[PDB]
Amino acid sequence: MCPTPEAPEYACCLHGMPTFMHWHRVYLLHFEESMRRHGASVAVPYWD
Repeated sequence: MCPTPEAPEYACCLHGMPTFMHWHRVYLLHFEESMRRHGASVAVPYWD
C-alpha cells in the first residue's frame, strides 16, 4: 500500500536511500506512540 491506495502496484517503505534513516526514525516513533497508548512506561530499548 503506497501512493495511491488502491492503485499500487507498489511497496511502501523507503530503502535504500539517504532518507532511509529518516523514514524508519518516524516509524520507530510511531511504534512508541502506540505502545505508550497501552500503558508503556518504557521507551523501545536498543539491542547492541
